[PDB]
Amino acid sequence: NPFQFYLTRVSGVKPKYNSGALHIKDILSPLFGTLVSSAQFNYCFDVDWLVKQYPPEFRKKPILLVHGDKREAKAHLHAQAKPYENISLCQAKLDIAFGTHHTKMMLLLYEEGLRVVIHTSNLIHADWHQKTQGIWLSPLYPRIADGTHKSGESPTHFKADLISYLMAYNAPSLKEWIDVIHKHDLSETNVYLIGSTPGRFQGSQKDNWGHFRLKKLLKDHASSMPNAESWPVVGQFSSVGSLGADESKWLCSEFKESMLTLGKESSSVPLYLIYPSVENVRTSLEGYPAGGSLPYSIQTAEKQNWLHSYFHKWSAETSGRSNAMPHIKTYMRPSPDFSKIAWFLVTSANLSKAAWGALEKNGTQLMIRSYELGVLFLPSAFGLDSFKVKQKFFAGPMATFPVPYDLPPELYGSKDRPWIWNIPYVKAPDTHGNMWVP
Ligand SMILES: O=C(O)c1ccc(Nc2c(-c3ccccc3O)nc3cnccn23)cc1C(=O)O
Repeated sequence: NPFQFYLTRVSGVKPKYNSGALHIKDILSPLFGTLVSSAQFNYCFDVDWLVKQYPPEFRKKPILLVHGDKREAKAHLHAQAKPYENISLCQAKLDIAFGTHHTKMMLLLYEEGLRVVIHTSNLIHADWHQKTQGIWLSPLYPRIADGTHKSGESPTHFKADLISYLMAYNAPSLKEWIDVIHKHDLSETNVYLIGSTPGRFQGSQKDNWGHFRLKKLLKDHASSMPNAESWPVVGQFSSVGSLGADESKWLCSEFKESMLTLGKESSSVPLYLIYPSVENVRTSLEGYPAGGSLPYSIQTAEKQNWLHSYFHKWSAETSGRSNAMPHIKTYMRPSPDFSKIAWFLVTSANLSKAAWGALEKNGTQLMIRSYELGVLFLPSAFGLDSFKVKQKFFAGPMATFPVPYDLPPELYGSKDRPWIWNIPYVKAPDTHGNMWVP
């Protein structure tokens, strides 16, 4: 495979389903590089746990935690890290109300080079235990020789785009990492970066972030095919924001419109949304506590019952993970028979205006509340016109893309309900014998 797309290890599935999966201990192993320092971008951290995931010989190397916590949450994180003198912290500014620093990324500086890891897991035990999570591993980027002047840039512009993402923080600890990235050769990168940063973007900047960034890349680097209107859009996520009183407000007017873009020329496109039902969660490896990581509140849900007619169950027989609840987020464009895909995106961004952006100011300004980061796989970046879908995720013409859940997605049954995390479920017990009482 050229894609370097991995799932995290799941405790409790047969070895066959973990063969090519990665635990965080695998990612940080000396086999991947001799660690000099690291930056851990994330939402939630268990610092004691995190340090134990580094190899013993690397546990005193400098670590930067990039987070968005404020006030007492910020104080708690500093208290977690204070026992570790090698750990520094960077508070990402969140100057727009109700924003989150969701981005999950590792910058790993080695003696041998630099690696970038963009993934979907929080840095806590439960996120790497029994969940379906996604990982993209960059190649080992070599250092550019002192005195040599070359861009180190890839055909996908990844090096400049990653620096641009980091520059948006306006943070001194991250300017240090920008300077590290400048000194390395990222030309082998074959994915496109898709980030969200908080702000209000107009004019040139409109295309830099969020769903307008995705749209711009699909216009510039994908081709429209005949019968493109029959190629569905699939979105798959672990949390749902307030989308409005009907699908015209945002979901099918600007979000779907960006997602269905192909090529440079000017909808009945089917939209499948994958989100765990109550039954998915109940029968999961974790049981109802998996629902603590599927934050969809009843206050949000009751305002948009129309949305749930788009919901499809989580099913992942292809990767042995139907009972490993998803915290990965993915978006993709399959063919009408789901045998090919026009592109695939793995990201931290959930189905929310905060993550993807919402147009303001009579369509002239894209407002984003949160930090998000993902990578986009485009056939053109691999010399292909489409990706064939890999039949079994861990099975074995390595130019087939490993989609980690089953296609076609299966619609909710009439008795199914979306997982809503702050109401009780006391009618049937979970895999550990318990009910759910918030
Ligand atoms: O991706 C995801 O599914 C995800 C979703 C939400 C999230 N944070 C969060 C929480 C929250 C509070 C306490 C325990 C868990 C929680 O989720 N409450 C809110 C309210 N509004 C915005 C964000 N909120 C973080 C992530 C993530 O994993 O980064």
